[PDB]
Amino acid sequence: GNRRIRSVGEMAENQFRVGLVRVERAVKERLSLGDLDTLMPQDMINAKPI
Amino acid sequence: RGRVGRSHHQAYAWLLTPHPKAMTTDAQKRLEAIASLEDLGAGFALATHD
Repeated sequence: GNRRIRSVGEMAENQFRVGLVRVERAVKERLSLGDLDTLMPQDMINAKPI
Repeated sequence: RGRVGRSHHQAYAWLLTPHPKAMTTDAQKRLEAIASLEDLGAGFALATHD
């Protein structure tokens, strides 16, 4: 009752979220950088941390 | 900072920056570098720091 199965979906989802925290941080940084008027969401998000 | 002043009158300087976390650490440490050393005759000190 106190021990819990953490299977492949949950561990991979946690790792993916741990990655996603980095890329939202970078997006937040560059999005807080201004002149957003001509910008597209391929250079704010970077697939390398994910 | 050099072109303001040049006179008896007090010259205010305004360093508009992004948000302090949003500014990169290079820009940050440059900013408290210039902010820590506001002195008349501090240029060669800044050049030696460069």
